Amino acid sequence: YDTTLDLTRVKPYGDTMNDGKVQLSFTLPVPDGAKAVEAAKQLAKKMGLENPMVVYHAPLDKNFTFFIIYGSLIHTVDYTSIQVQELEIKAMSMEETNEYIKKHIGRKVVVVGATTGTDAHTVGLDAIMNMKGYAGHYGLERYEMIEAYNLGSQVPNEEFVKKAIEVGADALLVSQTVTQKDAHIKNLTHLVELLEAEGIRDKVLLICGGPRITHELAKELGYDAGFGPGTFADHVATFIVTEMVKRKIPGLKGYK
Amino acid sequence: QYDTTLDLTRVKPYGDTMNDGKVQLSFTLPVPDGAKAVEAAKQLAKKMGLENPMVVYHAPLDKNFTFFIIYGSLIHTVDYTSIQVQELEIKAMSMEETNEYIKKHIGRKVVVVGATTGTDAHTVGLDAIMNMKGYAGHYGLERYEMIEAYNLGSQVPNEEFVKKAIEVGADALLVSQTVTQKDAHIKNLTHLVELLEAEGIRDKVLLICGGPRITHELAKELGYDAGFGPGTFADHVATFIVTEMVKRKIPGLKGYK
Amino acid sequence: RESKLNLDWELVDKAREAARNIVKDTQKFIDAHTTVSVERTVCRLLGIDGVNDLGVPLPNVVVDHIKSKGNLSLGAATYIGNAMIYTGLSPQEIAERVAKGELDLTSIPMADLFEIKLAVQDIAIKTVEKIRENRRKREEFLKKYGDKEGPLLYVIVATGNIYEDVVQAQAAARQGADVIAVIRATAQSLLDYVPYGPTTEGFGGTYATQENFRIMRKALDEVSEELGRYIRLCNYASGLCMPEIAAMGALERLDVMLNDALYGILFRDINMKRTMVDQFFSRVINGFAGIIINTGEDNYLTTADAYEKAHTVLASQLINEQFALIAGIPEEQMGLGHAFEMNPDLRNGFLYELAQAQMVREIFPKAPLKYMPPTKYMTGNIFKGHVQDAMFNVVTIMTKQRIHLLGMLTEAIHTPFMSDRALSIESAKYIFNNMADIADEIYFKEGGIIQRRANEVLKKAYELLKEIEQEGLFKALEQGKFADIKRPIDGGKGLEGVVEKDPNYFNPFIDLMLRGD
Amino acid sequence: RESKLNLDWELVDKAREAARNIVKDTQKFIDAHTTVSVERTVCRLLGIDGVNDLGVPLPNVVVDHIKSKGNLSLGAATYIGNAMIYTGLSPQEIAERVAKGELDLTSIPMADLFEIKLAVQDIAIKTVEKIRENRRKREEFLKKYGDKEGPLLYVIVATGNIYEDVVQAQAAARQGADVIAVIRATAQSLLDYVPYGPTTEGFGGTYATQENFRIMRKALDEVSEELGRYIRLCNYASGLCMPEIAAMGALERLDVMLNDALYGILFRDINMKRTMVDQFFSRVINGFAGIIINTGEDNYLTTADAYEKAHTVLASQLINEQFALIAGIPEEQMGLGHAFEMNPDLRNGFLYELAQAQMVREIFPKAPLKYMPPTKYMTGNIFKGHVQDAMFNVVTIMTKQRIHLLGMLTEAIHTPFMSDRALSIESAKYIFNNMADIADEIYFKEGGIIQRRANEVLKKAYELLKEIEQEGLFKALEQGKFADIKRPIDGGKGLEGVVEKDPNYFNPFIDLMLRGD
Ligand code: B12
Ligand code: B12
Ligand SMILES: C[C@H]1O[C@@H](n2cnc3c(N)ncnc32)[C@H](O)[C@@H]1O
Ligand SMILES: C[C@H]1O[C@@H](n2cnc3c(N)ncnc32)[C@H](O)[C@@H]1O
Repeated sequence: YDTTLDLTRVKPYGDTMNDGKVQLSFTLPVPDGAKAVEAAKQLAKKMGLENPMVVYHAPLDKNFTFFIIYGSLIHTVDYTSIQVQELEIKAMSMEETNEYIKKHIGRKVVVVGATTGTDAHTVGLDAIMNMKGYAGHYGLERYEMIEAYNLGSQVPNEEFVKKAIEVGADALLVSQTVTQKDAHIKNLTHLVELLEAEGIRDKVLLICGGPRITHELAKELGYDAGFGPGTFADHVATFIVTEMVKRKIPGLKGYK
Repeated sequence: QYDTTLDLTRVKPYGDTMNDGKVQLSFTLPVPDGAKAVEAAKQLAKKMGLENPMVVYHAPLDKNFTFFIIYGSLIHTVDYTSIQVQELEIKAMSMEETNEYIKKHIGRKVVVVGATTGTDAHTVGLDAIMNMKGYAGHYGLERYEMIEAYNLGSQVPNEEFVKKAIEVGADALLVSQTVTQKDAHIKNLTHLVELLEAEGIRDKVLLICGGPRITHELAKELGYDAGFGPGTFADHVATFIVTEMVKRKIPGLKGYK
Repeated sequence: RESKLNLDWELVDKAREAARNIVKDTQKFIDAHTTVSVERTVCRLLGIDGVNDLGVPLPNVVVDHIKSKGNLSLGAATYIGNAMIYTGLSPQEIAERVAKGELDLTSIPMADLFEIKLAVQDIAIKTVEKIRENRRKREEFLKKYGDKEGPLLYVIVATGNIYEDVVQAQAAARQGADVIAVIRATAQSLLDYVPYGPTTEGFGGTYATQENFRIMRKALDEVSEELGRYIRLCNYASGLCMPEIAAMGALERLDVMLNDALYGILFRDINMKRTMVDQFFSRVINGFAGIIINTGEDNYLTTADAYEKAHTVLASQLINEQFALIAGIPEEQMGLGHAFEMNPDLRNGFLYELAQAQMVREIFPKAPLKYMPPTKYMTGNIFKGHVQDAMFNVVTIMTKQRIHLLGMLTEAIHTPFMSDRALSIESAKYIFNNMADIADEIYFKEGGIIQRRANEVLKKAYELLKEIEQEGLFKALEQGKFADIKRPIDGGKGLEGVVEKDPNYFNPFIDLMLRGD
Repeated sequence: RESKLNLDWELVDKAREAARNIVKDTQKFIDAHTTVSVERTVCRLLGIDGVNDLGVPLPNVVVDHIKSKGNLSLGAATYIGNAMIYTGLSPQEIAERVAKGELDLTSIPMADLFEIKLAVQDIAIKTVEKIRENRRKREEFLKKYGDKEGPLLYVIVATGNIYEDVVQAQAAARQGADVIAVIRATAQSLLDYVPYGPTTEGFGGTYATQENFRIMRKALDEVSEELGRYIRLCNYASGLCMPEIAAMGALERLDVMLNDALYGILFRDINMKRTMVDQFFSRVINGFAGIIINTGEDNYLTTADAYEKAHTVLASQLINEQFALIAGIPEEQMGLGHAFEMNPDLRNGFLYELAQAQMVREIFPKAPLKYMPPTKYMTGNIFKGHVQDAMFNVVTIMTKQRIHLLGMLTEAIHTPFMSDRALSIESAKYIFNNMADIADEIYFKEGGIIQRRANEVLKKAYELLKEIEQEGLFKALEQGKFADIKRPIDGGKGLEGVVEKDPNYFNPFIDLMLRGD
């Protein structure tokens, strides 16, 4: 093969330019043996490896085999015309969010979350705010630059806003789970009305949460976004910091 | 979401659950590291059949090289029931495999006597096959535990070669020829075969040619048991000798005068 | 004493004194209070099980009935035994009657306490005999198979359905795992009840239910007979149902389980007082049942600077050891945990990790210490992750750690594949075989880096423990001494579930398991 | 002396005595004989270079002429000086005349030997001054950039084309390699001549030619200025041209060079007399030039039982050291090599490898010892191969080996990719940083496995050396004491190239380099 590099035909690299040496490793659910090796080589041949050779194969169980394969890929990628997808946005890491807060904001992001009304459901907001988080996604209070305050299950809206004012909360988290007779939307509207009457609807992000609430519903009720059952703590932290830097809102520490 | 029931006609890889197809890649692109390189790697992995390749890791090996590790779910399936095993596995045996073969199928050490007979002075070819560092990491017949290699020299007359083979009781004889001026190698090999025939010991022993201009067809035409060209290593010769001494029962010259 | 780190044994004695005094001051509170979960565990140990029509476990129904309509300060045993003497029904059918609303435990005329104590005693004794027989059976199995002397390879399976967990655990066992832990469903520490029956669904893992324990133990016994070596089963107990899950493990013969005193307070915001009260009963049950108790010190060093927070881990280990001792757990059942969680870019970091591991091994010479893999500094580079796991195994084998949570080279990207688990097991076997007797050969230079590091960490831990003792345990937790997190003593979940014991309160099982056998 | 292995220093002294006596007995033969390659090196050091119309190097032409037409026992310097006196031309012009057939060195009338010596002395002195300048230049570079305390990462790069080898070596140096060895074209040890000019194609590596050395050194100097740290260059010298390649390396300022004394005899079937005469002059040149001399004991343990053949490696190392000392090489330039070649399935195998490495380090305290990776038991399982490489690095840093030939996780399947080399370098740097001062911390148990293993290997090596001394080196080689291969004294290649020195034999470079400075 020609060893000159062509940027319209970028190909993997082994020890010589313009070859295709690539490495694979996968487990097939078949008993080990010659037939398993042939199956692995045929499978890797469909992926585009020209001369797939099973470097290694060993039985993980009576019906599982682990393979390592090397081959010269035939496919090529047009690097010169490749365009970067700027739309790729993802939740920041823990330390990434910490340094983001430290850079773009002097203060610690004060977050006050609480289930309000008569709901006893708190495993969601605890999944968001507790140190161990949820499925390895540590909660907001684990973050160095966040002062998370969790007020519990049955917190009346008056107590919630009072605690937010007392602590100087930059953002407020409300969790609603029981949707019987649409009691959740009623309580959320009451919360927004109380905040607006207090004159401090601004100055604070007002995020919503729950299993049967969606961004459309939150925006309908006047909340700054709302997170459904699939949310983790890093999602909430990324939103709470990004939307706070975008809209430069002052925490309630400046409210007397 | 996908069906988790195993089907041997559509066998996919298996990372954590049946029929997820998870596989792991790793390759170097000749591209400067960055978002452009990550996108190029993802696009390349999509051509291989990965559904949602994710660049687990990327780091610049150089200002113009990047190393990637990718995980993704393969779309392709292999019909495991229809797989047919083939006898084309003619891989050359390893050193330990050859030693075990000799132990099992022969109760003796295989005596090999090699030399560059005639006036030809070229010996690097035969030394690449018979000496212990071998050639390009392929150790020679002498390093084999169950082989008694006897490299004689560079310009040994055929008479001396045959005499030494009789003296040592050689099971196989290796002759190297490279200088083809006026077909000198042809004449010399023919003379050696004629001398063995006259001695009446053409049987009882294997005859193998070698050199840059020696091919199996030419060797068989001359009357030898195969001949190895420029691309041969020591394992090839060891495997051939060991296999052919069992396929054909070769009574090494130790029983001869 | 014999030490490769030339430890200041007077300093270690002082630290143990401080930890014991802390635990004694905390115990002054624990012995005067009980919690809802403790009473529910008392209900379970008397034979109450199942769920009502709405799915609420019957122990929950009975205990909440007694609390809302009566005086829970007298204990669930008092009311259950009073009903037993009054109507003659077995406790399970008494619970069924209460769930159906036919029987009101508080309206029955209360009999004299002595008669109630006699009435419940036979059931309590039979349950205790069941747990003792389970311990004896585990000992018989371990004697039959002759367990290994090297580290136990500890693996994890989290498919989320029990009937698949059995298959994955059997595969891992056949691959070489000696201890198999089924990841409890995420955030189950926040549930005030233990679900019922086998669970075919769950996020992050399978729920900790008694039927799941039964299924898993039967399945693992099959493979233990197949392979001719005992295979242990592990699960989690922390959080708002600690005594209940401990009782379920004791009745189903779990071999190990995570029982950390401070985990609930620090990392789940469980109420300070409730966690301490129910941890006592949970650990009493575990110690009587012969279960090995693991601790979650690894949480301290994750997302934190492991070089500056080693003394906090040591102090937590000492406090946990003392909390286990006050509950009757032998030192051979205290699987105190610590992690190989230092920065791989730190020069001489391996020396510091070795120093800390050897120091822990020295202070707790009998404990089946658990050592955990690096997770904070793992990356997508699976090869360097494999090398880091190799170093982790090297430390494990050098310092004679008993239990060894295998690290996975793909820890930073996803839950391990079967191939990743096999590779990790192979690497661990290779390193443990090549360095089988390295721990005996290696010694450390007097006054060297390792000894100085161990002494420094020990001094810091002693100072922290003395400060905590001066402050008090609850005050210290409030001040943020542990995991740099401040916990109000009146905040957290489950504060309403703590009730001060009545003078006539009685619990037969505390006496049966602490003083018997 | 100070030892972590509690070595029997009396036994070590006895073994050194035996090795020195063996080398002394061989030196009686060596001093009375020369070879054709030594004369060709003398020709090269006098300025003869190039090729004739047929491509035969001019030193080969001149030495063949002198041998066939005249008496080579007088040395090539004698005839070259006679030609210089008679014709007045420089040695290069004399060589060109001889190649063209216009001159006959043997038919010229012979001048007095004193005139011959005076005529050759100026050119000899100029060449020696050039070599001194190269040595001082290397010292200046090392002083300028400073030399790292830790092990030097040694990598191998070869593609058959020098102009691509420069690119590969520069990339490797930028990746972190401290020593770069261009793998010589395989089987070049059997050539009786050193090819001429740059090499654009080759099999299994790149030929060792002076132009290739110059090109590589220029490229590596550029990269060394770029990176601000000195990158060393290594190549091979063994086999039928040892003195010539040594001279070329000295003139082109190579930093390391494989110059094993016994390699040619055992693994290439070169006649022992020729190899022994060649290695003396090769090592004299290398020692004068300040080049570190590596040895190839790693070949001993390949395909052999590393546990049973440990003592043979030590005996070979002692003999090689004693052969280097007689040539004037300081102990600081004796890069004695040994490999991490024990079975990974052997229990306590790591302890035995550590014992052997520490014993080698203790016996040769000043040597820049070279440690080589495992290759016999490397397989296609790249992950376990990476773990084996990690253990190899661990031993390297634990025993303070100077040069460290990096192993590759893909060593068993193909020549390393750039990614594989990067991964190996990353893992080695990680392990060397995390265990920077481990060698100082650890000491070994008295009478433990490690000390007993070291003593056993030392006793076996002493017994083998005593046997070889009793037999003599040539007879011992004939009896297969080394690498279980029997070598006839009169067999092998190049026996015809050995000529007994005349009483009036003349070689100025031996005196200038051995007795200089
Ligand atoms: C556990 C549970 C309880 C527990 C909760 C314990 C506790 N400590 O909080 C208790 C015992 C209190 C309970 C009680 C009741 N329950 Co209930 N309970 C459940 C159950 C089994 C699980 C709920 C849960 O915690 N899920 C786990 C968490 C992690 O998920 P999550 O809520 O989705 O949280 C995630 C996201 O939504 C998001 N998130 C949530 N909140 C927030 C907040 C913010 C700000 C953000 C950013 C994100 C966020 O992130 C979280 C992590 O990903 C469900 C059934 C089910 N499996 O779904 C019924 C269920 C929710 N309960 C129900 C009912 C009716 C009740 C009762 C009325 C029953 C009764 N007979 O009285 C009572 C009392 C109601 C009350 N006063 O609240 C119904 C509600 C139906 C409806 N249409 O409203 C359900 C759906 C059961 C059913 N199918 O019938 N229950
Ligand atoms: C090195 C060399 C020499 C050296 C050899 C040194 C030695 N110790 O053996 C010496 C200096 C002796 C030499 C001399 C001559 N040479 Co010359 N030499 C070469 C050269 C450069 C390389 C040959 C070599 O050894 N290759 C390396 C080995 C490993 O390769 P190999 O022979 O192919 O061996 C492999 C296989 O063939 C096989 N194999 C070989 N033998 C055997 C045996 C057995 C039993 C088996 C199983 C396999 C086997 O396995 C080996 C490993 O893979 C070649 C050019 C070239 N690069 O090809 C010319 C070349 C071979 N020589 C040539 C000639 C003509 C000569 C001279 C006659 C020139 C002269 N003016 O006098 C002289 C004298 C030869 C004589 N006296 O008979 C010609 C031959 C041309 C032809 N038409 O036949 C060549 C091709 C150069 C040319 N293109 O003009 N030479
Ligand atoms: C709301 C969900 O929680 C469970 N459930 C309902 N009431 C209770 C209770 N008081 N205590 C515990 N669990 C309860 C049932 O599973 C129901 O579906
Ligand atoms: C046969 C090949 O070997 C080289 N060559 C030819 N004759 C000799 C010799 N006497 N000595 C060394 N090299 C020689 C040339 O390269 C030629 O092509």
